[PDB]
Amino acid sequence: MAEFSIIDQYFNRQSHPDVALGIGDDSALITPPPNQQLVICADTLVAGRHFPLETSPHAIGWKSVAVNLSDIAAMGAKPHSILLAISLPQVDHEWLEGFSQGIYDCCNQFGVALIGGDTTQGPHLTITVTAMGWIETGKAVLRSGAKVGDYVCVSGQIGDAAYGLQHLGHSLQQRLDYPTPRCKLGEELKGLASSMIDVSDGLAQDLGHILKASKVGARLILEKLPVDPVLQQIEEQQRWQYALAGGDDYELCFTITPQNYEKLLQKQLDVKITMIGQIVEQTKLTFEHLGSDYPLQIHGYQHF
Amino acid sequence: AEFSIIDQYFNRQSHPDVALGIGDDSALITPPPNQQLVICADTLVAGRHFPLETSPHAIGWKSVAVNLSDIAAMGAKPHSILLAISLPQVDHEWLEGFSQGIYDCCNQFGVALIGGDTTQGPHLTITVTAMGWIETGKAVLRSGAKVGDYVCVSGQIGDAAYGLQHLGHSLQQRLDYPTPRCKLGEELKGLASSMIDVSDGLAQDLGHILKASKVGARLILEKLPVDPVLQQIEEQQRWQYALAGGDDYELCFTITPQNYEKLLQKQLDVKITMIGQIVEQTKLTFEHLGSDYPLQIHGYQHFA
Ligand SMILES: Nc1ncnc2c1ncn2[C@@H]1O[C@H](COP(=O)(O)OP(=O)(O)O)[C@@H](O)[C@H]1O
Ligand SMILES: Nc1ncnc2c1ncn2[C@@H]1O[C@H](COP(=O)(O)OP(=O)(O)O)[C@@H](O)[C@H]1O
Ligand SMILES: Cc1ncc(C[n+]2csc(CCOP(=O)(O)OP(=O)(O)O)c2C)c(N)n1
Ligand SMILES: Cc1ncc(C[n+]2csc(CCOP(=O)(O)OP(=O)(O)O)c2C)c(N)n1
Ligand SMILES: [Mg+2]
Ligand SMILES: [Mg+2]
Ligand SMILES: [Mg+2]
Ligand SMILES: [Mg+2]
Ligand SMILES: [Mg+2]
Ligand SMILES: [Mg+2]
Ligand SMILES: [Mg+2]
Ligand SMILES: [Mg+2]
Ligand code: NA
Ligand code: NA
Ligand code: NA
Ligand code: NA
Repeated sequence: MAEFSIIDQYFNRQSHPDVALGIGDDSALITPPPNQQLVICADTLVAGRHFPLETSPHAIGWKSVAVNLSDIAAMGAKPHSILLAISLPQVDHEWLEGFSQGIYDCCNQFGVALIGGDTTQGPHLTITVTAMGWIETGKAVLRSGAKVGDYVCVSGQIGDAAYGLQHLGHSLQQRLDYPTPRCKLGEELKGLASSMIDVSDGLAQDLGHILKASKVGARLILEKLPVDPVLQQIEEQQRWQYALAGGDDYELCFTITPQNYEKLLQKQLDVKITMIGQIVEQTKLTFEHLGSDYPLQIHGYQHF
Repeated sequence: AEFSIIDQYFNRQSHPDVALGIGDDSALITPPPNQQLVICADTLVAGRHFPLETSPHAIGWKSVAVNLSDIAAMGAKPHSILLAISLPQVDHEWLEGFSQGIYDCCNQFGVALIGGDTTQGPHLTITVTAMGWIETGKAVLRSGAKVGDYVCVSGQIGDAAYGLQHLGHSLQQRLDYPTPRCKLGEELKGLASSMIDVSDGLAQDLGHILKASKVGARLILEKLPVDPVLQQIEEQQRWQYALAGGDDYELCFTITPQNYEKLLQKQLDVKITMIGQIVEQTKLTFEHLGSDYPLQIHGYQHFA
C-alpha cells in the first residue's frame, strides 16, 4: 500500500457541500463568503517535541487540528477548512486509521472540512496543518489594541497540560493530549476583546506578545489564575510555574474593557472566563500576590 | 532562537495585497471580488526531495516553485504563501541563503510570504502552502479531457531526472531550479480542457487526467520534448527519463484542436509541444515510428 492508496484509504472522506473543490486535484477551491476576510495559519507538530513519542495516533491527529483551530479562534474568526501535510517513516494501517480518526473527529466537532494536503515519506514523523477561517471584514481581534485599563482575562484553566506532561498517566494528561480550541468563545469575542492571543507557549510569554504589540504593560494577580484543583494543592512556586510558563494550554488570553467584560459575562459560553489582572501604562509584566508586589522570574517555551 | 529567526530572515514587508501579514496568530487576506481561493501544500524532505548537499538557496527556491506549480496547474494566479520549516540546527549562513531562495522565487512571480511556522526537528522538512485566485468557476481541472483533444506539455521533460543521476551536469539546474509555468497556466484558463503539473512523471501525471476524465491517450514518443543531451542517449533510457523521471514541474494539458490554434496565437514565455491525443479506449499507449511501442513505466510514489 503506497502513497495514493493511503490518501484514498484514510484522508478522502466526501467533501462538504460548502467546498467548491476538495481532495483530488492539484489544489482545493473555496468560494469566499461575501464581505469576509480569509484568516489563515499553519503550525507544525514534530514527534517527540510537540508530543511524547508514545502518544496515541488518535490524539496526535486531534491535536494537529486543534492547535491550528486555536490560532483561528485567537483572531475572532470562524474556522472553515484545513490542509494536512504529513511526513512519516512507515506505513502502519493501525496508526493511520487512528490518526485519520483523530483528524476527522476534531474537524467534525468544529464543522471544519479537510480539503487537501500532502503525504510524504520522511525519516521522522512531522505534521503540518494549514487552517483557514473567515471573519467579517475589518473585525479581526489583533494582538495590538490592548489599552490601559482593560482587564486581562483567560479562558478555562492554565497549567493543566504542563502538569500532565510531567505526570503521564494522570488524568490531566487529557489536557496535554486533547486540548480544546475555544472556537465559539473566539467568535463571541469578536467586537468585544481589544486584543487576544492563544496560550500555546505559556501565559506570561503569550501575554507578553500582546504587551509588546500594544506598547502597554500588565499587572497580574497570582491567586486569581484559574488552575485545576490538583495544582491548587501543590506548592505555590511550582503552581505558578505551571500556570504561567507551562504552555500547551490552547486557551484564549484577551484584553477587554470593564463594560465589554460585563456584556461578555451576560453571554452563554461553553467555557469558564477568569479576570486575572489589568493592562497598565508601564511597559512591564508584573505579578501581585496577597496585595503586594511579587518578584517572579519566568521563561516560556521557545524553540532552539 | 525561534523568534529571532522569523524576524531576521522571514519578515520582509508584507506587502500591498495583504491585510495582515506576519506577526499575529493568523494572516488576513481580503479576497479580490469574483474570485475563488486556490490553495495547496507540498512538503520537501531533505535527502528525498533534494540531495542533502543542495545549496540553501536552491532549497528555498524549489520549496516555493513546486507549490506555485500546483497553483498554475489550475489556471490560477498565485498570490501568497505560508512557510513551515522544521530545522535541526540554527545556521545563519544556511538561513540567509534559504530565505534568499524563498524570496527570489516569490519576487519572480509576484507572491508574498505572509506567515508560517518555525520549529526544531531532527530532520530538515519544509512545507509551503500556496494561495492563488481564479475567476469563479473557471478552474482547469484534472477532469474534462475529451476524445480528440490534443495532449500537450510545456518546456522539456526528463531534464531534472537526468540531472539527478548526473549531479554536476548543467541539467542539474533543472533539478535544483524548476520553473513553475505561472503565466502559461493563466493563459490556459478557458483554453485547456484539463491540466496537471508534471511532478511525478509525465506518464503517471497524464494518468491522473486519464483516470479522472475516463479516457485514454496515445503518445508519440519521438514528439516528446527532450533536451539535446537526452536526444543523444539510448532511446529506452531517454523515454524513461522523459516519461517516468518526474521533477519537471512543466504543465501537461489537453486542448481541442480549435483551442490549440488560439493558444499558438498568444505570445507565450515557454515552448509548447503537442505529444499525442485523447482516445476513447481507457489506456495509455505509446507509438514510435508509426507503430505501437510497448513500454513499462513507473513514476514517483512515496512508499513505493
Ligand atoms: N494527507 C492528506 N490529506 C488530505 N489531502 C491530501 C493529503 N495528501 C494529499 N492530499 C490530496 O491528494 C491529492 C493528490 O496529492 P498529490 O499527489 O501530492 O498532488 P500533487 O502531485 O498535485 O502535489 C491532492 O488533491 C492533495 O491535496
Ligand atoms: N518561517 C516562517 N515564515 C514566515 N512566517 C512565519 C514563519 N514562522 C513563523 N511565522 C509567523 O510568525 C508569527 C509567530 O509565529 P508563532 O509564534 O509560531 O505563532 P503562534 O504561536 O500563534 O502559532 C506568526 O505570525 C507566523 O505566521
Ligand atoms: C514531548 C513534549 N515535550 C515538550 C512539550 C511541551 N511543548 C512542546 S511545543 C510547546 C509550545 C507550543 O508549541 P509551538 O511550536 O511553540 O506552537 P505555536 O506557538 O507555533 O502554536 C510546548 C509547551 C510537549 N508537549 N511534549
Ligand atoms: C535526493 C533525491 N532523490 C530523489 C528525487 C526525485 N524525486 C523526489 S520527489 C519526486 C516527485 C515529486 O515529489 P512529490 O512529493 O510527489 O511531489 P508532488 O507530487 O506532491 O508535487 C521525485 C521525482 C530527488 N529530487 N532528490
Ligand atoms: Mg500537482
Ligand atoms: Mg506557530
Ligand atoms: Mg499556534
Ligand atoms: Mg503533493
Ligand atoms: Mg510557539
Ligand atoms: Mg497563536
Ligand atoms: Mg505538487
Ligand atoms: Mg507526487
Ligand atoms: Na501558525
Ligand atoms: Na509551532
Ligand atoms: Na499539494
Ligand atoms: Na509531495
